[PDB]
Amino acid sequence: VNSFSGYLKLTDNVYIKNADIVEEAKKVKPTVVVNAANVYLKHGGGVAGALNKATNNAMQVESDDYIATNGPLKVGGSCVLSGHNLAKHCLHVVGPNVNKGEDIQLLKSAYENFNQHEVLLAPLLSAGIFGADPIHSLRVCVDTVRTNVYLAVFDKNLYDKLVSSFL
Ligand SMILES: Fc1ccc2c(c1)[nH]c1ncnc(N[C@@H]3CCOC3)c12
Ligand SMILES: [Cl-]
Repeated sequence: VNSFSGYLKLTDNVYIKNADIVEEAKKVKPTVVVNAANVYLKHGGGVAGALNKATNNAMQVESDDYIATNGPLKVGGSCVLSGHNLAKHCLHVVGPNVNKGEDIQLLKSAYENFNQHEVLLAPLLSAGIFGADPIHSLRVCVDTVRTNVYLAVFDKNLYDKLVSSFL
């Protein structure tokens, strides 16, 4: 039993809700919140901009030190950093950005990072400003993630479309 409330169950391990991931993280304080990161951990907009803003820029400060030490992530890769006031940990995961020409096949690799954590609160990778089809992202999530994932979808119209079209 966990504290996630109001989710629709899609499969044995995948759950979905129309919610603002920032507000969901602040309420649940999950062990892991997933950020829709880029390789530079520059949290300017989309989910990343919103999560970072909610940490009063502490996420960005920590991220800049991480990059200065380690260099950029790989597309499809991830790193674990602090969750600040939102979660115990933040798993920064880089899905391919279609608006940069990146291979959509890398979306499966990106979701594989979730399997290193038993339970996660997450957005749909590569959705929103990353330019991929969210219906496809949900399909890859369900077919790749085996651990327990709670998906927060900000847009109500999109949430209803994802549920109604789910096979
Ligand atoms: F300021 C922002 C900007 C983007 C998001 C945000 C707050 N909170 C989010 N929570 C979950 N998923 C998100 N990204 C996808 C976009 C379409 O539906 C889901 C966002
Ligand atoms: Cl977005």
